[PDB]
Amino acid sequence: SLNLDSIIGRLLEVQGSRPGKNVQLTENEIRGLCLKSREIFLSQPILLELEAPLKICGDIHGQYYDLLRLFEYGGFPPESNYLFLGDYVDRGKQSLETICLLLAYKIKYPENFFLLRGNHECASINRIYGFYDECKRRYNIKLWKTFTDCFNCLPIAAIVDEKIFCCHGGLSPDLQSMEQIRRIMRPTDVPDQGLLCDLLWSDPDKDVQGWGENDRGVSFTFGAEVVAKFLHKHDLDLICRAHQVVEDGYEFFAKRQLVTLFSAPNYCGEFDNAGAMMSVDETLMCSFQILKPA
Ligand SMILES: CO[C@@H]([C@H](O)CC(=O)[C@@H](C)[C@@H](O)CC[C@@H](C)[C@@H]1O[C@]2(CC[C@@H](C)[C@H](CC[C@H](C)C(C)=O)O2)CC[C@@H]1C)[C@H](OC(=O)C[C@@H](O)/C(C(=O)O)=C(\C)C(=O)O)C(C)C
Ligand SMILES: [Cl-]
Ligand SMILES: [Mn+2]
Ligand SMILES: [Mn+2]
Ligand code: NA
Repeated sequence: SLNLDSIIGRLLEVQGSRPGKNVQLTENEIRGLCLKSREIFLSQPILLELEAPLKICGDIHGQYYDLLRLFEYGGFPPESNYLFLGDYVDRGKQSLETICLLLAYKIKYPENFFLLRGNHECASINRIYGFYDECKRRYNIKLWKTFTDCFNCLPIAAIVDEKIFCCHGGLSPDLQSMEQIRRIMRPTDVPDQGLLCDLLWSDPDKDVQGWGENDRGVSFTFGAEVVAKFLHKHDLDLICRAHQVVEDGYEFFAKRQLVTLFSAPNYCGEFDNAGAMMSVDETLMCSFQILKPA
């Protein structure tokens, strides 16, 4: 019923247009993308087990033309495998185009293209920070709820070749075993506290020893020894996460045991940050492709 290639073609047609040109799919098409992608997300584990090589991207926040640039630089799917770390919607001008292209690629290439849940893939949050408004304006609120129902099924973490632990936010003081992640049932909203919350919301902090209060009003901060201890315990080499705007598009932490990726340059039109995508080669060596600030 869904003609994905037509949908993808229309989404990609605006490459080279005046940045800001909309792609307006039909309501029925977007419903289809939500429903089919939801089924795929539920059919795959909540803790993904992935293989290198792959490209890893952080926050997009509706910067659709920047998403197109990342694909231009990195290779359009399936030329490279992709893992996105969440925060597809809110803040930017073109969340709808952003999420529809991502969902279309998930349906087309479900074993080579992966999306994790960010703290913005949550009705409570995207009600406030732009996506609800974008949906109401360009479609209707019933379609917004369709998006929500899909977001509630996204996986929440990935491990690349048993060595790179990936999530949107960060560690949790409740995370003792990986089985705890695997046990989480879907669909689910993001709770106000606990493991799932923390994976989507926590931040590393150079000035915290152990676990600290998070100025976001949700979850915690964690220090370098929390990272060191976690990697040692679980025989991991790297934590890869997103969630925080960083000036270079990527930023290492805890003697390079953690990296933050943020893929939306000139974030919100308010920052002068680069956006970065991390290229992980066959041996897990990391390099970067970067959208420099304007
Ligand atoms: C100013 O506060 C920070 C951010 O700008 C804004 C945020 O982090 C917000 C998303 C966050 O504070 C909103 C939380 C708020 C909705 C919550 O609201 C409550 C009440 C309403 C309820 C529906 C909600 C449910 C929370 C629960 C976890 C769910 C279901 O999501 O809980 C209570 C607890 C909490 C205050 C700021 O963070 C940054 O600057 C990082 C940057 O990357 C960023 C970002 O949001 O990540 C920016 C610049 C941005 O876009 O604001 C940092 C200095 C602490
Ligand atoms: Cl610490
Ligand atoms: Mn986030
Ligand atoms: Mn974000
Ligand atoms: Na791909």
